[PDB]
Amino acid sequence: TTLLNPYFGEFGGMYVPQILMPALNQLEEAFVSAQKDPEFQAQFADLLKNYAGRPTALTKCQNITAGTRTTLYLKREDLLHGGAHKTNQVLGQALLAKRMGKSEIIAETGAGQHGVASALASALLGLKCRIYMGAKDVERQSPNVFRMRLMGAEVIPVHSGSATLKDACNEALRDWSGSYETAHYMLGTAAGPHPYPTIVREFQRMIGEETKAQILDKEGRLPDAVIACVGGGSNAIGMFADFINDTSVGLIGVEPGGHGIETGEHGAPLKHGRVGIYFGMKAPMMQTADGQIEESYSISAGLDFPSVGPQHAYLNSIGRADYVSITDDEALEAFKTLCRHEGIIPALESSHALAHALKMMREQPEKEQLLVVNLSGRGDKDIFTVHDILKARGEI
Amino acid sequence: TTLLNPYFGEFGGMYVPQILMPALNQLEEAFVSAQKDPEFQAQFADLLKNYAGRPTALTKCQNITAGTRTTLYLKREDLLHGGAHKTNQVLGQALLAKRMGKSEIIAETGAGQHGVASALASALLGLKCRIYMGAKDVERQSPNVFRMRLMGAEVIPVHSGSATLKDACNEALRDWSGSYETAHYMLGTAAGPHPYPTIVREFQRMIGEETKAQILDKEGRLPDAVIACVGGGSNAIGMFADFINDTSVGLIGVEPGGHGIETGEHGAPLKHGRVGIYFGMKAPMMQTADGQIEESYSISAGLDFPSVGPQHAYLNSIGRADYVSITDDEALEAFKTLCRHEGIIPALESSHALAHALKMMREQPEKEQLLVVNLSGRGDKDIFTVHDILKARGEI
Amino acid sequence: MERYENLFAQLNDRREGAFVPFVTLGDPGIEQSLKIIDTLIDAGADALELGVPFSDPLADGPTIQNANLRAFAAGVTPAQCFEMLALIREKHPTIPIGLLMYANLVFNNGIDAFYARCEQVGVDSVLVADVPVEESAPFRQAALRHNIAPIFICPPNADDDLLRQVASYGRGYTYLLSRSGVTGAENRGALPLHHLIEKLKEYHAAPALQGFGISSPEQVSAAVRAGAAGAISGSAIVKIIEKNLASPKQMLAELRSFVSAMKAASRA
Amino acid sequence: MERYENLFAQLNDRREGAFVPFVTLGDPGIEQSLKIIDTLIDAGADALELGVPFSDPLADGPTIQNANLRAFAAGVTPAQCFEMLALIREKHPTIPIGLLMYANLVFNNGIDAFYARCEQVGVDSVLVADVPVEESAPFRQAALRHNIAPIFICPPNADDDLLRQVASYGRGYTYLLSRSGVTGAENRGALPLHHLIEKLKEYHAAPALQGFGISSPEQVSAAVRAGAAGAISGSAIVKIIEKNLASPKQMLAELRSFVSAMKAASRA
Ligand SMILES: O=C(NCCOP(=O)(O)O)c1ccc(OC(F)(F)F)cc1
Ligand SMILES: O=C(NCCOP(=O)(O)O)c1ccc(OC(F)(F)F)cc1
Ligand SMILES: O=C(NCCOP(=O)(O)O)c1ccc(OC(F)(F)F)cc1
Ligand SMILES: O=C(NCCOP(=O)(O)O)c1ccc(OC(F)(F)F)cc1
Ligand SMILES: O=C(NCCOP(=O)(O)O)c1ccc(OC(F)(F)F)cc1
Ligand SMILES: O=C(NCCOP(=O)(O)O)c1ccc(OC(F)(F)F)cc1
Ligand SMILES: *Cc1c(COP(=O)(O)O)cnc(C)c1O
Ligand SMILES: *Cc1c(COP(=O)(O)O)cnc(C)c1O
Ligand code: NA
Ligand code: NA
Repeated sequence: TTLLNPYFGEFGGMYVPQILMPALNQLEEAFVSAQKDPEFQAQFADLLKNYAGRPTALTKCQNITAGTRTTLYLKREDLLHGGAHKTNQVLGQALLAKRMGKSEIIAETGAGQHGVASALASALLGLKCRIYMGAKDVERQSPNVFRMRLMGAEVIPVHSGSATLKDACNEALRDWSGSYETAHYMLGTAAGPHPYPTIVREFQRMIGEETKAQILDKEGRLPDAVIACVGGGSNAIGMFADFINDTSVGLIGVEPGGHGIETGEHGAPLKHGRVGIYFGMKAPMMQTADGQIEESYSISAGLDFPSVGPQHAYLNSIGRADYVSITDDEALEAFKTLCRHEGIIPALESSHALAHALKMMREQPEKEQLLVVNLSGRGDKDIFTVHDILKARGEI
Repeated sequence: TTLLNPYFGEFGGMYVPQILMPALNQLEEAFVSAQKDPEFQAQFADLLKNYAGRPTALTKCQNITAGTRTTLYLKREDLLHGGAHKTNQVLGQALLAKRMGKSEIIAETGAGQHGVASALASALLGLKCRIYMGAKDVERQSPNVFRMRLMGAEVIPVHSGSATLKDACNEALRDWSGSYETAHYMLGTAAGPHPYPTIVREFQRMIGEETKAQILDKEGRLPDAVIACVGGGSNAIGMFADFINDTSVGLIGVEPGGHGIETGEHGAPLKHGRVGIYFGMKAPMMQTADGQIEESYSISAGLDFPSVGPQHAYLNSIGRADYVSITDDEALEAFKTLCRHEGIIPALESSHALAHALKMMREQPEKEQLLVVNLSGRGDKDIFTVHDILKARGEI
Repeated sequence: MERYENLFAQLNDRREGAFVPFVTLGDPGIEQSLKIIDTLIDAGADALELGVPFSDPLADGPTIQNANLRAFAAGVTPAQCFEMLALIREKHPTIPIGLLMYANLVFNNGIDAFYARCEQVGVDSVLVADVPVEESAPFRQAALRHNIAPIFICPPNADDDLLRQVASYGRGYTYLLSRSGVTGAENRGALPLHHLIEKLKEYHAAPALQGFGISSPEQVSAAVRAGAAGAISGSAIVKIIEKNLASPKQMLAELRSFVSAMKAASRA
Repeated sequence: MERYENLFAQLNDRREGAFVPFVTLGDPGIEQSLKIIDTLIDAGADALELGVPFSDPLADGPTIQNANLRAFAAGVTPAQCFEMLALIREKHPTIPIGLLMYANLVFNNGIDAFYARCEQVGVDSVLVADVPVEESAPFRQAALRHNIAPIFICPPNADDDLLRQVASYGRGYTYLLSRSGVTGAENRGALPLHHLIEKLKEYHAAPALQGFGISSPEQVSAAVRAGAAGAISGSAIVKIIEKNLASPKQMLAELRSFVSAMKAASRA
């Protein structure tokens, strides 16, 4: 029995071993309670304002859109403390941990970004943080590993399975199943078993709430569309949620197309995978014909969660949101464009959202449209990746 | 003849070849005019808000100060777009360039930070940017060079003299002497010939203005002291200016002590150099006994300007501000402390200011004091430097 | 069929517990795994629990994770596991055979079709590791429509609502977890096993098999003395496979000795 | 002393321009530099302009920057330059000697003491590259107190206020810049040189020497024809040093030929 619906239509649920159900029920009750508690809301608002830097700017991009009828704004989550939107929800989940009497945090990370986010929130709130990371990711992500350790987190290299994101998720859950009396599992996107897709949306929804207020103030109307990249679904649902009932507002989610959908080397399960049950949920995922879970491929490691949040699968199924893909080369060109024309270095994740808006603009340059891209993060972390690719094809 | 006083007591002036005086006079008039122009102020405010992310947060640090009578706040310039305070004044100087009918920017950079700042402002405002950088700095600063190039700036490696910051300053000035009809020289700190120390202060003063408002709102009184690192003097004078007339408020500037003042391997000319005339100004500088200009040494390359802004020399001489130094090891410990106890990775520059506040606190833990540290930048850029040092002494 | 019901009746008449090994199908290869399974039976196993190799075996510990990897190294697929199941049933008509599945492998080509394939090859039960009772309806319905018993984990800290659900919904046997945590501190919520055994009987649950951490004969006798119908052992059996990869003949000899000792512990 | 005044009077009586080489003291070493300077004089130089090596020669182009580096490589210090100056004056009693200084080297051990040392060694003038007329008061005062002429740059775009200041404040000669920029576009603000020459005479300025980019005999005659009292050449002379580092004897021969040709161009 749950307090809230665990499903978004047919998608979602709580597909975890029986031993974990009391951990999810406890978390759901704490969340339901927190959301009614003005003191919890005030504490969360205080961290978001005075620690993280909320509200974030909404930047117009007249240099990019010159000569067209597109007006383009970027929601500047790249300016949040930590350099990505992940910070919003780790702060809320750290407060939920404290609410439940927990002094320890467990988190998973792929290439380190959510590990750093979890580590910074845990440092601020005085929680003992342990982060599972696939040994292959540890080797390749020295800067993130070092950040985590500087912040007092324990980084635990995962040698099991294929030593990557999936195995890290698996070890985090195994640990939590035994330690949940004292430890909270700080899941890194709007996916996994209920209540996580709901919690992470509600702890990201200030993105779209601020966007709505800022666009109303600057333009006197709602956007024609808001556009966000989709790895797991958290920045996108954060931007989308407050606009779901504004039926005129397009909601466009951009999955990574990798080397191109037709190569099979992509990370677009919502539109090009097949519904399965894994990660505690029923959702589209990357999987073999006989149902072994596979990996997503993207130039952007942050977009490599091989499934997608169940609310995105639902919003797609009813036609409320539309999902598209952007390839590695498309994202690279958008990265270069923003650097050169606005002096903002975007995360390669966010560059997928921007690339799709550029396409909306360029394909139809006389279409009147007011677009917001969720600029989910900064791209300093990506300059070596970008350098190497451009050098390798003699583009530089 | 000038519109404003070029000196702060005996310090400052305009010690440039005669051919550059019309460039400085033009710039001074444009500035004086801009400061009276509500349209210029509104444009600058708009860039600071909607592009750079102003106002920046003021973060309390209860984890650091627990058990003492210090209350410590950090002014979060690390959250400004670009990750340091330099962004404020490059935006204002880019607007001054446009005001004077200039379409090109020239800038100097040491290890690349001001070069990136100049490049981002120029990209946003559609100006053609060329940046002089010592060839030794280009070799060692691939990430900054790459950022500059991504932003459409021309990076010009300087092989003359000793191929470092001084030679870069020299080449920028040489270029400007010939090109000033069409190019503006975007000097990178509150130093050099008048009017630059005045301009850069006024285009950084929102740091202390916001600090004053935020501390009044949170604490109901002014700070006992504001503390800022001093490389050239811009972040410090930005924090100090609005408090100069509040004579109860301590103004503490922290120069880099390097390996220790007594080694001679430091960057503390204001307290341990000797007044000279170079960089267009009379000011303390690092120099041999027979008056050849030397280098500053710090673990933090950003603090290596071998002189200091003339307003700091003046405020020191009258006893209004006090200047101290912090060694490499002191700054390293402050870096580690902030990472672990607040989940903020500070620039090694800013870590010198924080280290001094930690000393104020620890030496006298029962002294009631309300302190603000200007956290001038983020320290992601420093993680390799920090890693290598800690590894080298087996600390990690 | 009625293989569990007939087994427990026969064992009851003999005042005897069941001993039920777990292995991963196709570990360390298909041929050797078939041999392993025949050896477990010839040494006295009363029933089998068999895992289908899965890319992400969340609910399994290091020993069984290692077994899973070995089976993938051998290229073992679920279709090959079903071929193996049919051969095993064709050799051994009465032994209850239970599968340990992950939900994606059941759902993949349709839940009903999965259970119909289980029925065709002569499987008796399926425990879906990542389907809690709360989410189990379509699984248990499909299972029972195809004469397959759905098996549920009963944690030792289970509340009364959970006890009643497990008692109502499960068939064949109730899987009684030995421990809700590994550390004495993590296992604080765990109630006495004899009390849960008694509650399950009161609620007319399928007979209880105790599993997780059963590695020695004394734990087999302890389970029976606490009132359980028997005990399941996986890691201890699979360890023998892992320790003897280089010697397939020694592996089978050691499996035989281990299972014979564990079974001996269940007899009146 | 009155060495510039006596020189210009003598040259006027001969209807002759001055030719004034610039070199860096101690480039490429002290010994060779003394020899260079004697060769410049023996070839016809009317006056000298001499630079003291400085860590940051902002106002100098690549050729003179290279000369500066060579002198530092040789370990040349300002104290050694002053020793050289005294020896040069002791060989050549009437030739005007002017220094090209940077403000830090003048200010370093006291402005007055600097000019007193200039007087002791028999220097005639000092041009401080980075002191504009606006900031010049303590420099010109100290210079004149010690019988040293302060020299100022007059840019070719100079406004009338600047012309009047340069005319009032300078002594010995007025340094008339050939160009306010290198490109024809950058040099658009530059007024005709003959007009500036005429304005300087109207304001009773020290006689004008034209400098910057003078590298050929025709530019020496052009300067004189425009009404200037002479011409200064640095880069062209120093290039000869740089091109002949490996052959000190050839270097002196080429210096002699070059200076003789440039001086010939100034004679009636
Ligand atoms: O996508 C996920 N994590 C994102 C980590 O972010 P990063 O460090 O950027 O890879 C993620 C993690 C766990 C999960 O569900 C479950 F817990 F059941 F496994 C679902 C998604
Ligand atoms: O300190 C200066 N630049 C800072 C550059 O910053 P970074 O890139 O961080 O080294 C600096 C640059 C020029 C200057 O005066 C003058 F133009 F006359 F040379 C005085 C100070
Ligand atoms: O069953 C467990 N381990 C021991 C028995 O399995 P195995 O070692 O494979 O025989 C086991 C451990 C953790 C668990 O919870 C969750 F997966 F959610 F993390 C569920 C089952
Ligand atoms: O039977 C199992 N393992 C063998 C017995 O445990 P051990 O002897 O400790 O390997 C077994 C049963 C269920 C399971 O998953 C979950 F608990 F989630 F349902 C995992 C392992
Ligand atoms: O004099 C100049 N160059 C040519 C003559 O010098 P040199 O080449 O050393 O003889 C010269 C070039 C630029 C300049 O302005 C400033 F330094 F401010 F940038 C001042 C003088
Ligand atoms: O006399 C000088 N150079 C030699 C003549 O120029 P060139 O022949 O082009 O080297 C000379 C004069 C002044 C100067 O600095 C400043 F202009 F700022 F005062 C730099 C060089
Ligand atoms: C983690 C990350 C993402 C992808 O995660 P979502 O949960 O899909 O939002 C996208 N952008 C940036 C900058 C990130 O750090
Ligand atoms: C450039 C820089 C400084 C030093 O320059 P100041 O002009 O002395 O402020 C200090 N902190 C950071 C983060 C910087 O980027
Ligand atoms: Na995905
Ligand atoms: Na300095």
